[PDB]
Amino acid sequence: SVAHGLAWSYYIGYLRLILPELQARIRTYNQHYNNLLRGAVSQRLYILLPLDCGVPDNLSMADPNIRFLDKLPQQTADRAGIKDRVYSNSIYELLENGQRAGTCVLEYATPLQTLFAMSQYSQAGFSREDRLEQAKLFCRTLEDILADAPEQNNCRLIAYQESFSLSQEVLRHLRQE
Amino acid sequence: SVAHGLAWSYYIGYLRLILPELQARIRTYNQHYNNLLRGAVSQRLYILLPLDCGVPDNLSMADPNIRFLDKLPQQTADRAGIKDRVYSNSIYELLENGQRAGTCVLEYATPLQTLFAMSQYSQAGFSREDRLEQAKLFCRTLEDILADAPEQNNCRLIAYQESFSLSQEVLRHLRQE
Ligand SMILES: Nc1nc(=O)c2ncn([C@@H]3O[C@@H]4COP(=O)(O)O[C@H]5[C@@H](O)[C@H](n6cnc7c(N)ncnc76)O[C@@H]5COP(=O)(O)O[C@@H]3[C@@H]4O)c2[nH]1
Repeated sequence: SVAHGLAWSYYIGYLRLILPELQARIRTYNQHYNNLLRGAVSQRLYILLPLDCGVPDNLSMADPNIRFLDKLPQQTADRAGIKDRVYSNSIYELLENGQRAGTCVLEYATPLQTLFAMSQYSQAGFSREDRLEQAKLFCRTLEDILADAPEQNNCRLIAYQESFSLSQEVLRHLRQE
Repeated sequence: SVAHGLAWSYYIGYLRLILPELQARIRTYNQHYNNLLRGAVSQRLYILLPLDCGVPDNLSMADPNIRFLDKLPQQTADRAGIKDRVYSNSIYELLENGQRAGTCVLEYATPLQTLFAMSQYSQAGFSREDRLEQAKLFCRTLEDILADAPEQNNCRLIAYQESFSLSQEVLRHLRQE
């Protein structure tokens, strides 16, 4: 299925490559680049999974209580003929009552953008019903993979359907640690 | 199908983003960073499509007459919550009789790595026969998409099955311009 390929590619070409190196990048940030006076960046990669596949490129567009703070040091690797391909991730603060309530590495699962665009291009032969069905199946397959992935406590999938506060959704997952 | 999703994601999340900006990056390279005395980098993105999905990360491993030269200036974009996600491409020289016969931006289609890894992981339920069939279907769907893609003369798909000279394969496509 469409979702089966996208979930395996998200693992093979991304999570399995960056998750083993993420803990070290966060520590390096927390000790060398973070503000001396502010809270540490939390430890896991938080992955947003809107089942409606609405993926703005700016998180502050989805919720103004999610605001960009800084970048981790980037990770590079030679990949499929590209020397020093760059993997970069962004740190966000999460506001509650106008005060910072959390700091974490946060991003949307980019394959949901593919599902959305496929539902929009007639040549893809892919309906909005297909989109919802495959979005769900993508999340479930990714869950399946990560349950047995040796690359373990390194990320958190935040699946949701849409008075909805995305920042409150992330905070609920954050505060479970 | 698996290949249908991977081909649409390769277009939507990569080719359609970098191909409109590639001509300008090559010109900037040719005028500012290229050796003053050497040939210009050719104009299109050459994409290698081994149907056996064997995708080494170092092209010099597939053919010693393909050797890394330099990187284009990188392209950055805000993407799905990642500030300044980096798109980078690498320039290769192509040797014939130990002399340089061409200079071009060259890389493997990374989704073929996903197909290969899926054939190797039992949890993917994906056979080596599936791999060949979907590799072919991935290439054909990508061909279909690009035939009508407004983002036109900007890349060249090099599909091949494996006394085979990869550098000679690329040169044949290069010299058709
Ligand atoms: N958040 C995030 N940051 C990343 O760096 C990243 N890289 C991949 N992904 C997703 O992982 C999966 C596997 O990536 P793969 O490289 O095999 O396919 C990629 C790859 O073949 C190509 N591509 C995209 N960006 C680049 C890039 N910088 N360099 C080379 N190829 C790229 O186009 C495909 C789809 O890209 P994305 O649509 O962004 O989603 C991918 C995909 O779902 C990423 N997701």
